[PDB]
Amino acid sequence: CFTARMSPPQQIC
Amino acid sequence: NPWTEYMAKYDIEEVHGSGIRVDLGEDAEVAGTQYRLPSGKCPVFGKGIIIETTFLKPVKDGGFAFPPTNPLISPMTLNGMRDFYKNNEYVKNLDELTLCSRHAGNMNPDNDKNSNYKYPAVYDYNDKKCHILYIAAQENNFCFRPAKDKLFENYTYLSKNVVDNWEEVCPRKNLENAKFGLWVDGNCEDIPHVNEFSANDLFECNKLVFELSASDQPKQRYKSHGKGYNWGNYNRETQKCEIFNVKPTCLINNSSYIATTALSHPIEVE
Repeated sequence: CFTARMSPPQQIC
Repeated sequence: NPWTEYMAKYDIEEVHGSGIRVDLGEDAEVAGTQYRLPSGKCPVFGKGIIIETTFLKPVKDGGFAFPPTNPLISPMTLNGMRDFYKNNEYVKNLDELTLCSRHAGNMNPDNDKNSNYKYPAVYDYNDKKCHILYIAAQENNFCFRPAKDKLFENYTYLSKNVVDNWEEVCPRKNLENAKFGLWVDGNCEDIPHVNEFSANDLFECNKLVFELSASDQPKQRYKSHGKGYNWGNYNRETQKCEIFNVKPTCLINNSSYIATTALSHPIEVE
């Protein structure tokens, strides 16, 4: 899993 | 010096500022541990990683690239990226290389706290795909090494720091009928000392320059900061790759020569 730094922040797994 | 503005992009120490063969010019902390990571400001045209499985496969049965995700953010096409960031005006119109770099830098491995670690990436001009590299390692002599190769000619190695105006300030094309020189008292003089390597064509000369270029890791305190044998004068008639490690400050018109750099594309000329 990763976390988007730019808006919108979200979790990509 | 009338060549000052034109020759700016060939001050690789200034415009790139990191290793080329092996780019590990910065450090970043991930959950209490410092890691080395690429930080070159220029794209490296034709650079890939040879595994001795290709390195663009998702991370011995895997490669260096990001594992599959939901949604799939790697690999992602150029149109896929522009659609993904269609609401972000600061991103959606970036060139393919910078956009790929920013896309890779958008993925934070530290899901607990915001960190500085940003993955490198490879943009493939062949199918217009951005591959986010999960593995930032570039040489281990599971052994592997960085190289320019015919198979890699459309690959482009991108660090997190690739500037959005690389087209203006970074090398890409090789200079046909031109020879790198040093401007002295109103005249462009030859590079006083060069290291001559034999090369069959321009590709092999560019390949050799890359092998000898700035590297942030010894083959087989480590930071080059762009310093190294980054330039080459290829005499196509004598088939000599004249390699040197000081920045050129002018051009000499000579139909026997093609001016190349370790960052430059191994084929394209202008």
